[PDB]
Amino acid sequence: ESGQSVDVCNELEYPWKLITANNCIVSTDESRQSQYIYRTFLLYNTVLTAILKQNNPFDVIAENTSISIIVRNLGSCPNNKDRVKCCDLNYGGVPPGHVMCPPREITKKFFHYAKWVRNPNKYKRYSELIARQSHARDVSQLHLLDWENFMGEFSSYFGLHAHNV
DNA sequence: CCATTTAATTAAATTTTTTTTTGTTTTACTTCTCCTAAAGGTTTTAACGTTTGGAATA
Repeated sequence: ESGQSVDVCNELEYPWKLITANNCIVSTDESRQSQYIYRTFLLYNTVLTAILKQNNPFDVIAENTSISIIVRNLGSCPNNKDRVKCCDLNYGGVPPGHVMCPPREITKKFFHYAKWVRNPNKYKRYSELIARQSHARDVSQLHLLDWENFMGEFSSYFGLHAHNV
């Protein structure tokens, strides 16, 4: 009851809603974290594309593309192996090196969440994917910790307040 | 005181006829079955993702 609950998937007018309702799903905190990670890594991909003097392999949503093979291509970042070796990439701006090296399993679960889009109607098959507890509690919570570490260090790297989420 | 007869009538087997019944045949509607179509739900396949061993390394 508390807060603004008027935003419901019954967004028609009294009779027309009485006839049919908007397509909708169940939202829960864990899928919300999945979405946060998703949007933030979309932002990260956009910034890479912007400062890149080469293509951005992390920007292709095709099928045969697999985060596994791309990871195998690029590999763990030197000063932090949990990250990825984006330091060697080619930027039109001066290479910041390690600065652009996100974690590993975070990107894995990001890609698996992304490949959801093929059939959104099977929403639950990936609704929670990134932050799933499939112990695994430690694994996924520390993955969230690593992701938010990347988020904050990026934000500080460009003066962005951590509160802009 | 009355026996005579025949004249009219009936009765009856006989004939012939007409009908009536029986089996025969032909043909048409009549149900009985299927074929056909539609759609739906049930099953079959597939895909991804999960978790787990398999192999090698630090």
